[PDB]
Amino acid sequence: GSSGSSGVIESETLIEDVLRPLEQALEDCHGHTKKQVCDDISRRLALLREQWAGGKLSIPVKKRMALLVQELLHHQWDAADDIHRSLMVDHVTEVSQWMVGVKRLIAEKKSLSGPSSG
Repeated sequence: GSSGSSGVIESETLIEDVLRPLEQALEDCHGHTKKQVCDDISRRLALLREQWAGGKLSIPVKKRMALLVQELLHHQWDAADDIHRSLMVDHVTEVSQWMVGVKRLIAEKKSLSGPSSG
């Protein structure tokens, strides 16, 4: 068998910690990607933050995000999508309403690096 059974209820990660990067990317795109495409993403960000700060996001929905972020930082886009996928599995709706934006960001940020498309 396996029987997962895992829980964690502690203070960790910060909105400005998951946004710092997510935001650092935008600016990058802002000066690369179309103003429309970038505008779209940004718009999504505003939500992410709102939903994040607001508290509409789950604790395990943040700890998971940071992951994708941490990766995007190391350029581990492959990972970003990975974690992003895991989130799209359960917390698909949660991430939704903005996720779409990130989904794009990743690709974008990735492209910037050099390679594009998985």
